[PDB]
Amino acid sequence: MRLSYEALEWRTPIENSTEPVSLPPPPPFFGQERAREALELAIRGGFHAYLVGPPSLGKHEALLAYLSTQSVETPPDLLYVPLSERKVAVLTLPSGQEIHLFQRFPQARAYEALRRYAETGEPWRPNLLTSSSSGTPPPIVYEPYATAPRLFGRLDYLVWSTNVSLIRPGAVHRAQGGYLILDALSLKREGTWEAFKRALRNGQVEPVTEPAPAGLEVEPFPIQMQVILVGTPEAFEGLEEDPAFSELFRIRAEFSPTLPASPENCTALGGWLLAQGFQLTQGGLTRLYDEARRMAEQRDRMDARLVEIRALAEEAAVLGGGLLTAESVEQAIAAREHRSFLSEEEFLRAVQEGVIRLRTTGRAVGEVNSLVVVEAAPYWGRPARLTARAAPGRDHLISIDREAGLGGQIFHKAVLTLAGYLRSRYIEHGSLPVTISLAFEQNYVSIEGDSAGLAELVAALSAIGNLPLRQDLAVTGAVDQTGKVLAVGAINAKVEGFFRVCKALGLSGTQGVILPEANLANLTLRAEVLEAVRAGQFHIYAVETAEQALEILAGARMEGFRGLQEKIRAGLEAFARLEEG
Amino acid sequence: GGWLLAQGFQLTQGGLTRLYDEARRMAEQRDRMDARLVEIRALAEEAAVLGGGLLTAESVEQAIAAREHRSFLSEEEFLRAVQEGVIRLRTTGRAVGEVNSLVVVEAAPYWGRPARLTARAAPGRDHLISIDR
Amino acid sequence: EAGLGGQIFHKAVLTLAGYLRSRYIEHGSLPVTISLAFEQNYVSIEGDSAGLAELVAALSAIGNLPLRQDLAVTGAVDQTGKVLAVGAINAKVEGFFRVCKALGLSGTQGVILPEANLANLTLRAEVLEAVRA
Amino acid sequence: YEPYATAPRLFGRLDYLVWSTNVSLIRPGAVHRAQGGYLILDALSLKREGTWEAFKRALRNGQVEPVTEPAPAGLEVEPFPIQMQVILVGTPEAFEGLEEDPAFSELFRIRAEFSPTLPASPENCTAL
Ligand SMILES: *[B]([O])([O])[C]([C][C]([C])[C])[N]C(=O)[C]([C][C]([C])[C])[N]C(=O)[C]([C][C]([C])[C])[N]C(=O)O[C]C1=[C][C]=[C][C]=[C]1
Ligand SMILES: *[B]([O])([O])[C]([C][C]([C])[C])[N]C(=O)[C]([C][C]([C])[C])[N]C(=O)[C]([C][C]([C])[C])[N]C(=O)O[C]C1=[C][C]=[C][C]=[C]1
Repeated sequence: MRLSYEALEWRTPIENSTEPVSLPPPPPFFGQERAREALELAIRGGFHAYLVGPPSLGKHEALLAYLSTQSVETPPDLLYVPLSERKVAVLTLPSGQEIHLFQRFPQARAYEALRRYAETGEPWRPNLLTSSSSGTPPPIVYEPYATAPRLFGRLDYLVWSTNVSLIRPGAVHRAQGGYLILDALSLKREGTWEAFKRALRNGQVEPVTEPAPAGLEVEPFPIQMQVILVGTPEAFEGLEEDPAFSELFRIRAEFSPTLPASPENCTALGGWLLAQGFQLTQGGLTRLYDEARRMAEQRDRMDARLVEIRALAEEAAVLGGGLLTAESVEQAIAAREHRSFLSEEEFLRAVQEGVIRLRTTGRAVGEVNSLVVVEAAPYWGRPARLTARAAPGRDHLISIDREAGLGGQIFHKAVLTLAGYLRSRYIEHGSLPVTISLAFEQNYVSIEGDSAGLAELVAALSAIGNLPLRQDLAVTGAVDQTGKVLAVGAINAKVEGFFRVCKALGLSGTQGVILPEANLANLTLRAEVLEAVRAGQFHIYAVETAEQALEILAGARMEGFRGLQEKIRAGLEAFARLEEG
Repeated sequence: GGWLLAQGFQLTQGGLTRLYDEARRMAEQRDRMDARLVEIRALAEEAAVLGGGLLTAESVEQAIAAREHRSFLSEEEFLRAVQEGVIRLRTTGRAVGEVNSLVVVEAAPYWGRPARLTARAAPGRDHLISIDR
Repeated sequence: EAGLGGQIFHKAVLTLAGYLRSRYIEHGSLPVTISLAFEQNYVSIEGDSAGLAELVAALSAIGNLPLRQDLAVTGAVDQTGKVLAVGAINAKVEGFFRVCKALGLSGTQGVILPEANLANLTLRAEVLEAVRA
Repeated sequence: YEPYATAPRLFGRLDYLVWSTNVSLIRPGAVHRAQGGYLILDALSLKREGTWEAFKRALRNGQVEPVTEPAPAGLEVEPFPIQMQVILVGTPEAFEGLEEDPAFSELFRIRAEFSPTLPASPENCTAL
């Protein structure tokens, strides 16, 4: 099918573009149902939990604002008192009562043991770590740098003695009765994971010393706190492998990477941006909300990384003189593309130069513009010339790039899948009477993935049938063994990448891309491409099957003979007779 | 039951039975029951919260479904993709040389999924090709 | 085969075989084994810029066709036998010119190269003069 | 412009006057010298000197800690809000080590890339 400009347009209509936006701030966790509820369970329950999600989602700021709304019992007076002249204990009192100093501190049993100094002339002070007014909002402590001294506190040395009073508190102490938030990465990096389990599992909390001369034994004590860990899916694996982890950290609070694209979340993003201090106009909200849809390559979802959105917004603001407008956002996007365009501008020059040989008009046998992406941020796409050559052979399909060690495993798997199709689909001669060689003509680099399977197979079929294919249409799609075409990824980059090549060489009017029907909802194409489609200057075909892609390329149908199919048969028969006479 | 009570739980007969059955379930054994007292306790502490301090059949069934919810993101993404046609699967009809096999994905908690499997045959010299291998 | 060629070198060799096999089909499969060597090389060689020299050499061995040894060759080839741009062109050309000048110029010496690399020719004066002469 | 990115050179240092210390024994670091203005560093150097994480903590969290020796009593010194624009300089390759760190792109949003070559024009001959 042909996809009309109307089918392609996915942007949000804008009305009153300059109007200021006025909106109240969404609560912490909007569009994050699962993570909110996990976190709620963990709070009502006293459980430790972990916050997991990809980078730049704003997991931290949401957690902190969410904890600021919590309320609980004002935190006890918290302290170290001596038991010996070499020993110290952690104690809790009911609050504020330690401005004091039987006696009326009966909770402090042992400190006996300040008991008989002048039965000798045998010639100290109880220390406070924390105290406080209210359990609203609770202690929330966020130590992003998880070193031992920062977690467990420290012992300093006053010349060379020490006593309770020289003991400095650590995050763990500051968080008693409340929250300690840590980064998964940091505990890993700082090799503090085991020592921190011992603090949770066994009450073990040891202030750091220097490599002498006399230390202080300090007893375990019961730990009062809820700890939340934050990091990525990947940040966690190192941890999970430790059966202790799941035991200690029962509640997973997972963020989704994407949100439904709904009015409520557009509206929510609007208030969220306003609370952040932006001066936002309706046009500036719509473009940003659409870029979020675009960032997720999902017409119906919107990318959930609030921090990425904010960062782009801060760029648009500068370009709009402090005002966040539809134009300033469209310009801050185009400037980011400009800032990273050097490699592409070199490619286009080379192509224009004939240094990279590409065709974008005309026809040729056994050649096709496939589409690749180059694997560094921001993942530009480009056409890559693909050739297929056929000769009398013993059912051999040669992937040249694989054989030379450039193809990856998935690339290899696609090549095998297509050979499964060819061998099985054409059987009159018994085994296939041809050797077919496939190359990505100017490639010097590893290529990996299955998204060139459709280009490979039409190229094969063209070489077998001697069938000239349109070079003004590029191809992307995976295939299965039955020759159905399967969805692939990075589609916007692929299409926009052939459009740049065509525009650099000068548009014919007939250029386009063929792609899987399966990827219709991923098309969130940039304006210039959409306009060109609206103008009849560029075209998008979507298919379900390899043979559909072939009929568009060879400008003919598989049957209604004079079809393509009888010519493919006639090619195979000829290759069969050459293989035995 | 007595072990849970000594631990301080307020346990009802329905809350014992569901937990004892989850233990059977955890061991994938109708006739055996998983012996990890600590796992059982940890689940029970979740059910208790959901039952307001009381450990009931419902609170256990709900504390189980919530654990599945807390780890369902990857599955909810898979189902969306399948519904979308992004993963091509068939669940009605017939076809030659195709079958829904079943796999599990190897991270806790080990969700299972169907995975489309195709077999193609041609005139050949006794060759069976495992493409994934 | 002896482990001196790199991956891109190998890829060029395969590309040219793709061309040969496909371009000459009367006999079915190609009725020849063709061996190619870089006669005094002891070291890794890598890149596709010898594909054009390799293929004319193949064609000469097949046809028994004597080739001019006063012209050197550089260029890559694709499967259709088109010649493709390569790199370090000034060094290549000026390098055959030194060899020829050291052995004493015939008057007829030169280099064949891809048309695609015309804009890369920024040849040193002595080479330009010799062309002028 | 601190081309040698060691901790003491970035964050400054604490010296010890016999064995005590106090505010007045605290020496400034590049980061302090650059407040309100520009700090230029080499990508390679932060890599080489293993100072990348400590420098993120200075930007991300205000964390700026003057170096001590392996005792006996230190000084706690609070974070403070950082006033500066930092520019990093290096090669395409010098950056990859860094980019792999999702923190990098977050902290260092604006890529300023030089082209390797210029058009050959009269204006650039004249400019040269
Ligand atoms: B498809 O699955 O999307 C597709 C199939 C290919 C075209 C046969 N694969 C890709 O586009 C992959 C993308 C993925 C690995 C990020 N691209 C590559 O493997 C590319 C291919 C070349 C032709 C650009 N290889 C690559 O990125 O690796 C080497 C390299 C990376 C960055 C810069 C320079 C070289
Ligand atoms: B059967 O023996 O149970 C079965 C046979 C398979 C389907 C042919 N094997 C599995 O289900 C194994 C389970 C075991 C290794 C834990 N699963 C896998 O090997 C899976 C298979 C895919 C299709 C899900 N591979 C896998 O888990 O590895 C990669 C990976 C793991 C986790 C997340 C993402 C990728």
